[PDB]
Amino acid sequence: MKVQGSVDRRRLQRRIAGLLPPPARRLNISRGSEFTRDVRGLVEEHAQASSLSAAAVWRAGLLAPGEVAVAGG
Amino acid sequence: KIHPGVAMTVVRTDEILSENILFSSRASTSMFIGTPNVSRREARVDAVTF
Repeated sequence: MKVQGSVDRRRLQRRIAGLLPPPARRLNISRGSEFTRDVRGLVEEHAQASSLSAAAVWRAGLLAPGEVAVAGG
Repeated sequence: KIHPGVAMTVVRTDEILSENILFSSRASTSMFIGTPNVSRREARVDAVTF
């Protein structure tokens, strides 16, 4: 009865966790904090440039699947 | 300079600069203040508007 021909249950959570999140907008500011790394998520324009070394390119994310370079692996 | 058959009246308006005094009694208005929002939009090729 637990045939489970679909592979959906308990696998597709891991794929939806990657394919889910939208780019952030409308983040709120508190005067007490006034400057946080969560702000810097939106502040960074997240550039595409070369340091000519392999690990630095892995960091910068030029070896991106999309057209626009995405760092973070 | 002969007087015509009629007489005449003139109406004018004037504007006066005034430094003003405002008085308000204690605790007359209750204000509700919300969390401020910061949003980003319409990125130019060399700029982004917030």
